[PDB]
Amino acid sequence: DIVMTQTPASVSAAVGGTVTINCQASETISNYLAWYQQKPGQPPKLLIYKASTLASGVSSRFKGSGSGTEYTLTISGVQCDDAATYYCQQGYSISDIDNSFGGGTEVVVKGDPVAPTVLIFPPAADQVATGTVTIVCVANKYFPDVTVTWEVDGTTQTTGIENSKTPQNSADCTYNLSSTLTLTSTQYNSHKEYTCKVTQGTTSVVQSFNRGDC
Amino acid sequence: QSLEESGGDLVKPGASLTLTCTASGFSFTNNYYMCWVRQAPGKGLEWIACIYGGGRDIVFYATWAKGRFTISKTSSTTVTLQMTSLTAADTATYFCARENFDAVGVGGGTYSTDYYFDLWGPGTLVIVSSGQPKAPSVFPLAPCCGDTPSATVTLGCLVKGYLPEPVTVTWNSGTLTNGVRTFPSVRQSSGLYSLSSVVSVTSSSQPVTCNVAHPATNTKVDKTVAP
Repeated sequence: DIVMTQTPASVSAAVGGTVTINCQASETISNYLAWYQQKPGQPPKLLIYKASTLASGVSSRFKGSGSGTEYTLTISGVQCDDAATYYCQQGYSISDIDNSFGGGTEVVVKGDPVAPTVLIFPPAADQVATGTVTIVCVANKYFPDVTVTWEVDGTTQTTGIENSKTPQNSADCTYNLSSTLTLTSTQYNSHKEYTCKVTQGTTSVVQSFNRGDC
Repeated sequence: QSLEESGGDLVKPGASLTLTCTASGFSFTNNYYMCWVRQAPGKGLEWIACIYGGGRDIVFYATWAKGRFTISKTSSTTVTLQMTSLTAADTATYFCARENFDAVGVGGGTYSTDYYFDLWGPGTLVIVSSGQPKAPSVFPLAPCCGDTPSATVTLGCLVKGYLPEPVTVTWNSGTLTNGVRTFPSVRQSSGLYSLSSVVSVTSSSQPVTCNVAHPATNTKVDKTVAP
């Protein structure tokens, strides 16, 4: 009803840099706007209320501003430790609304580039009798983002793939990624070469194994 | 002052379920609304409902909740959220939150505005699915046995096919933490979750054991992994 729109959905900034996040309301909320920070596995924490008032305890690096229907959160001296999702929340009305929160904005902090260390893990011997086989590839400790490709006997895999990336390391901004390929046991035994390819810009690390040898 | 939600559970589509939020260090008064807020895996915060802490019965609901969820105060330190006709789309972590407000105007004529949340519980997990509970299978992760060994090595455990979340993974009963990387869980097409955890170990410094707990099925698996 009063709908809150945050843009962009994601934003990036170098360490020491400053990033700004916007919150638009579909009608004035007379400056009743709060900002929260949320890291994975935790409840949101209050940063700012009434658009520009710092919550007791929070760093003055966080600045809220704006009025009417346009609001902003600014973060200065961006640290890897600020990587998180930020939400605005209109506090004007809770009568006849869908959601008081905006959709959120991810903040990505660009630290120093690090190339991934890439490992592949063939299935343990007991997996295949379960009727399902699960192959794991990990890209450890890297920035910026990587892309993963799987190949089976030289054919790009296009299904059965699940990727999972950890939050940015609070000290050095890096990610860890796992990529899992799942096949039926019939599919698994009908092929030989299993390949995980991790690409970072113009560099790729390729790890393989052959069903027979494991 | 802290809050603690409870009552999350795995239930089938169509089921009802009641959550409870209990307050410590304060009790409900006309100085606060108590509220519920949810968050589906990988999604945003969604306000659900607020109930006035004072004597008057005043409740507000998100337009998608009124008719299907009910919030009540069951004591000076407990509010519940009764949910009916649940679907997979109601799968989420459910937070209880305390809400501050400004009284504005004069009356009976005064109204609440300037709402913001100043206190949150850790949340309780609700899972709505056709599938029944399932304890995880744990498989070792190690380099191909065909490959030439090496002093320094990373090993792991694959924790596959459990429901509901969560599982927790430690290594060597928690005495190994450096070099440990545990990935967020993924929901597979099957509707079952899986995750992995790997640890980079210097040499034959230790046998490493991953400790996997699945509280929902009262399960703990220790798996000793070697190459």
